[PDB]
Amino acid sequence: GVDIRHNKDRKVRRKEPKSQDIYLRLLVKLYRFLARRTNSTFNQVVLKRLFMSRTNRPPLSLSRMIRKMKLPGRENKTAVVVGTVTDDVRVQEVPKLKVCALRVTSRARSRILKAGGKILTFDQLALDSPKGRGTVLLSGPRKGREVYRHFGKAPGTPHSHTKPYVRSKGRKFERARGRRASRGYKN
Amino acid sequence: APSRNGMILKPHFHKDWQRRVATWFNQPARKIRRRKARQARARRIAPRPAAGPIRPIVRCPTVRYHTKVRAGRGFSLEELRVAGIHKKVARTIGISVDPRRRNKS
Amino acid sequence: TNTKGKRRGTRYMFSRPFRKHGVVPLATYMRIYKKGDIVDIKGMGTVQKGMPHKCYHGKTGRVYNVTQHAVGIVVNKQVKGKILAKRINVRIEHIKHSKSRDSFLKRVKENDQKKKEAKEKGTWVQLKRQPAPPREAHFVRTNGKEPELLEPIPYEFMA
Amino acid sequence: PSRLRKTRKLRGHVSHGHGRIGKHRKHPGGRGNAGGMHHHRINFDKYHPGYFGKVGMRHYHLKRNQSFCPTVNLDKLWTLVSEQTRVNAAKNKTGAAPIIDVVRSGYYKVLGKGKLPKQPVIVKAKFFSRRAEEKIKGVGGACVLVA
RNA sequence: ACCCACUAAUAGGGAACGUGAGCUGGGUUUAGACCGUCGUGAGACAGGUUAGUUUUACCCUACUGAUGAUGUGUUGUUGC
RNA sequence: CCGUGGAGCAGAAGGGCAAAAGCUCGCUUGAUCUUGAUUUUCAGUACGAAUACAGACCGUGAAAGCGGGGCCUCACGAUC
RNA sequence: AUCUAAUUAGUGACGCGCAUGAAUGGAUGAACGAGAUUCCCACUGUCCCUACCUACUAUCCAGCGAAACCACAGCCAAGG
RNA sequence: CCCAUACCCGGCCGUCGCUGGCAGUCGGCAGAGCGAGAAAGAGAGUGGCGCGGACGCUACGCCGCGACGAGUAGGAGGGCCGCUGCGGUGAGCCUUGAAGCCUAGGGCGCGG
RNA sequence: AGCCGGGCGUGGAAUGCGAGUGCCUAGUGGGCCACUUUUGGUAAGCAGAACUGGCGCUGCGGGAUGAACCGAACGCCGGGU
RNA sequence: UAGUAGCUGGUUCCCUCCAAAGUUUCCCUCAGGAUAGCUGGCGCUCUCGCCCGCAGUUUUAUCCGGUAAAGCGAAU
RNA sequence: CACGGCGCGUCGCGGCGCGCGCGAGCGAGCGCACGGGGUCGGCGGCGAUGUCGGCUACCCACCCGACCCGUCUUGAAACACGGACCAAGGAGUCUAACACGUGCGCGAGUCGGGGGCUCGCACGAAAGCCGCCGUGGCGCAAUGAAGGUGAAGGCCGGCGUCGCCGGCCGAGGUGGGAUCCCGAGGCCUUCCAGUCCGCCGAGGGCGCACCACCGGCCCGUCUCGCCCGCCGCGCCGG
Ligand SMILES: [Mg+2]
Ligand SMILES: [Mg+2]
Ligand SMILES: [Mg+2]
Ligand SMILES: [Mg+2]
Ligand SMILES: [Mg+2]
Ligand SMILES: [Mg+2]
Ligand SMILES: [Mg+2]
Ligand SMILES: [Mg+2]
Ligand SMILES: [Mg+2]
Ligand SMILES: [Mg+2]
Ligand SMILES: [Mg+2]
Ligand SMILES: [Mg+2]
Ligand SMILES: [Mg+2]
Ligand SMILES: [Mg+2]
Ligand SMILES: [Mg+2]
Ligand SMILES: [Mg+2]
Ligand SMILES: [Mg+2]
Ligand SMILES: [Mg+2]
Ligand SMILES: [Mg+2]
Ligand SMILES: [Mg+2]
Ligand SMILES: [Mg+2]
Ligand SMILES: [Mg+2]
Ligand SMILES: [Mg+2]
Ligand SMILES: [Mg+2]
Ligand SMILES: [Mg+2]
Ligand SMILES: [Mg+2]
Ligand SMILES: [Mg+2]
Ligand SMILES: [Mg+2]
Ligand SMILES: [Mg+2]
Ligand SMILES: [Mg+2]
Ligand SMILES: [Mg+2]
Ligand SMILES: [Mg+2]
Ligand SMILES: [Mg+2]
Ligand SMILES: [Mg+2]
Ligand SMILES: [Mg+2]
Ligand SMILES: [Mg+2]
Ligand SMILES: [Mg+2]
Ligand SMILES: [Mg+2]
Ligand SMILES: [Mg+2]
Ligand SMILES: [Mg+2]
Ligand SMILES: [Mg+2]
Repeated sequence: GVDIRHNKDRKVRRKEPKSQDIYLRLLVKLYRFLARRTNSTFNQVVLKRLFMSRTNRPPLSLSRMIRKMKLPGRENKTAVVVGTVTDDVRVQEVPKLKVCALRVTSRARSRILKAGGKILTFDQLALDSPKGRGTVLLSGPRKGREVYRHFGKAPGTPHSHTKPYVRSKGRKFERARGRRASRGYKN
Repeated sequence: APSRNGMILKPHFHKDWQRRVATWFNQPARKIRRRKARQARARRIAPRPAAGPIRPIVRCPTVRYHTKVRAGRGFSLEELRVAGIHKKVARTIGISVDPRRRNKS
Repeated sequence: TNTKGKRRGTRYMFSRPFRKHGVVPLATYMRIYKKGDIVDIKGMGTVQKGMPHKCYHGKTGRVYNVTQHAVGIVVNKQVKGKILAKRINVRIEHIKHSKSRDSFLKRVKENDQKKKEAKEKGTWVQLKRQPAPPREAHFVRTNGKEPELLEPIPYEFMA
Repeated sequence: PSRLRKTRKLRGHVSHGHGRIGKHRKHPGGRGNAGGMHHHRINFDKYHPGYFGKVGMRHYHLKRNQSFCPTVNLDKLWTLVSEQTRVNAAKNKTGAAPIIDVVRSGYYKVLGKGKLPKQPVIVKAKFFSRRAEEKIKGVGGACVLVA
């Protein structure tokens, strides 16, 4: 008999991608080897992010990437994102960038290639920089999904700006009792 | 009974909906039959246009669509008269004609 | 069941001490509370304006807002299985500076001073408060008088 | 598929994952949205405030087509025309400005949100906003109304 | 409970307030009725009154009796 | 003359109160308009009640100030 | 009061009637009643207190043959 | 002195943790290491005969160390557990005997 | 009071231990018992509370027997105590 | 019309891991629900191989109280 | 006595401590074992129609243990209920909606589901194609009951006690932040000069996502106050 608790004995993190495609699994093999036979933690972070799910790999926009690479000090370094690089149409001037991503939108790829940059895939990234020196690791906005507007402190409760679940927006849908001081109460 | 959190729903299945159900298992057969009838009529009218009579230019009657142009029901009598076409001969020579439409412009 | 009145069961908690009724001494009114002082709550029944609820009596909080006559303070309250840091407004009579913080402040000043000193001397000095160590060996000198016997006394009834 | 569902793993457990004390009865709380104000009041108030009551005016024969008015923003404003148009206007020296008609592309009102690149534009629309107007004027350009 | 008589004495109790596939069914306690009190009424009354189907054992055990079994080689007589 | 409250403060009780919160006069209507925050039951939701503010119009006083109902703890009510 | 040795029964009176009473009928009453009660004569196995006899069964045999019921089953005392 | 499923030592199963190790099978074109108390190069350079060497690695694999293992209601995972039919595949099986059924026979798996 | 800039590491009690955070969510909403405290009751294997631990959900050694007591909580085995 | 049932009865293979509640508030609510609480699953953000935090524990300081006890030569 | 060379020995207190050179930090073999988990390079018998082995499984005996399951229940072996036995059948399914988590394609877009074109037709009622068939849905803008309105700005020259035109720069700030950049110093062997390449690393940078906080902008509403525009100078508009 030992006075211990087994509730949190097992950790929940992912050991391998839930996906079944073969290209991602080959990438996982390569980066598993790199992470376990290299002291650099960039490989560990990249492999962990390869394991993650789709909603945990949000797309990164061209405007975000250029904005985060225009910061001082990080010139002529390769921007690495484990998600999808999507094009942003509300930006005219695009510089030359050295991008690496699993997949890139067709229009975004056309824009970068026209601007003069080059697109890399995580394989060739391994060949170029195994330990990943000169890399700027970016990611898309994880809280960008609209489901996060429904989360948190419940609506109809003071100081809670949480979106309710309504089938249609209008004046006849959840506007009368809990939303007005004129009818009952106002939270 | 409501669960923790979710949407209030109003499913309209409080009638005997299972007696009036329209399955679409005859959709491909319907498409085949419509096609066959279409080609049969096209063969029946030998040199005539398969689509039918020509139709006129009309503007959609709404703020939402008044920028678009449709195909109308038929040419009106003012247009036929000013084009020199008899209202009775237009139909037999292939012009769709209706007398309801006016011409404000 | 019980009653949910705001002052239920406070006949001794909000009462005044023996032979201490009457005019509130003015020193309580003439103290300065700034933003961030650690302060004690003790409801005084002499004044009824801005009296804290009975569940904060004897609790210590942190001042976060200062106002003409009252002070807003953040204090922790244990509600079932969770603790809420909630902010309440108390008039200045029912409040009192906590002396638990000034001791630590004085200790900070003093050990900072003794750290600044002896820095040039290079000697070692202890700052952490070690717990009471076990007593060290020593000698107990008898002065020629032998210790006297102690014996239990016989039982004999009093009442 | 029925292969992967919880029922297959539940065979042999008398109870079927619904408890022994409180069984799986027919409708313990009432059907549908019953008791919204009586015994589901806490849930309704906590998760759907404003459900009960009336507010606003009644409009009987509503026609969405009258109020149809799609909007566009200035950051998207240059995407209505081809890129070659914009670059030609950019390297043009005569000062001529391209004409962008949002009604042709299916927008009625122009709202001014994004930053506008510094080149003259002739924006013709049906409705404008004050900030969009001032953005166009500041960048240099013209605002034209159409019906 | 009370009384009459005898007696030696007419002590007190338990056993699912022993005992209804043992009896009886007078009483409680269905449905029919009557009276008194209560209720506007249908009706109510630890109020009174009258009439109101009491099913089954061949099973197991228990018990009462009746064959028999058990070892002494087989049987029989007399016996403890 | 003595008188620490042994009286009174609308009401139950408890707390509180002496150049006052009691008694008597003077003048008044902060029991007025308005947005937020907080406490009490609490799910930390409403109602009710209450607490500090802030913005105007005022009352009172020589003034500092005090006052947006009753010295505090109770006297009250969603949708349509 | 009578009836008996003995009477919570019956009858006849008494009436302060918990709560009798006049076509929600009061009182009486010949004849009648598979109506409800008490007493007396006669008669008797109802009983003291049981016994014997007859017929059909039950019993055994030839033939023919179900059903109720059945967790497993079936010797007791005490304990829990 | 006696003994519990408790405690100590040992074996075995499984779970969890180390988000541990292994692509270095680098071979006459080679040189067999990265267990060793001390953050980091068996560093590269310039001047004063016999032809030879086990296993491995379904990487969704293999291997090494520790700790742990009760369970109703309930939740989750893995089943090379099972039943019926469909698309593929086994140059599959079968009148020299399929399905089904019976068995004091030989076995496998903790179990289905 | 808020802002900037600058200097100070002996990380200022003991002991132990990775921590924080977000969704979705079943069952439950009849309880009972014991030391101590305690209300009603003559009292009860009665009725009602507070704290902790148990039983329920739990087998094992002991109390002959036993939901709760004493010891001790459990993968399949050998040895020892 | 397979009418409704907050009420009985039943609810079909194996192993592995985790593991409860009969309590709060509201309800013509009291054999039932909703809501907190207790559970599981899925993760994610970092961490060590100088330092961060946390604790059903103690220590050093500092406040809070009106029970056990005691008192009536002190108030009631 | 886990003492053992020679020196230059101050590297020194008076010698010991304790430094600098000595082809420059390379002596080799054998052997025994209380040494990173057992071996014997030790043996003996009995084997053809009566004997050898067969955990389990067939029957039987013995010792210990052992109450009949399912169910409701605080509590079941219960003097609680269902159950004589056997075979077959037998109960969380399908549609719609919603939410969330996961896998795939495309991505500010996305989706032909309806229709049409494909010599209709074993499969094929499938599959392919439409792109001037994206009507349309969802998303890209919110807010207000409605009329309606509808999402940054920061610096210099031109009249700080600037009216007001240009030159610009551009979508905030603080704290914490995985990673990356730099890098004082530091990683060896005859010495010595002197490199290359790679690893280490004080401190210092740029700081993803995300959290907290402070600002800013859009719509409704309230308070205060001034200014500006004209096709119609007004109960106008900003
Ligand atoms: Mg264990
Ligand atoms: Mg868990
Ligand atoms: Mg539920
Ligand atoms: Mg279960
Ligand atoms: Mg239920
Ligand atoms: Mg249901
Ligand atoms: Mg009997
Ligand atoms: Mg009778
Ligand atoms: Mg009767
Ligand atoms: Mg017989
Ligand atoms: Mg006065
Ligand atoms: Mg004011
Ligand atoms: Mg007054
Ligand atoms: Mg008689
Ligand atoms: Mg009489
Ligand atoms: Mg009468
Ligand atoms: Mg009369
Ligand atoms: Mg009468
Ligand atoms: Mg016979
Ligand atoms: Mg062990
Ligand atoms: Mg287990
Ligand atoms: Mg058999
Ligand atoms: Mg229940
Ligand atoms: Mg009790
Ligand atoms: Mg437990
Ligand atoms: Mg136990
Ligand atoms: Mg005993
Ligand atoms: Mg043992
Ligand atoms: Mg049914
Ligand atoms: Mg019920
Ligand atoms: Mg029940
Ligand atoms: Mg008390
Ligand atoms: Mg006492
Ligand atoms: Mg035995
Ligand atoms: Mg039952
Ligand atoms: Mg239970
Ligand atoms: Mg019974
Ligand atoms: Mg029952
Ligand atoms: Mg039965
Ligand atoms: Mg079957
Ligand atoms: Mg849900």
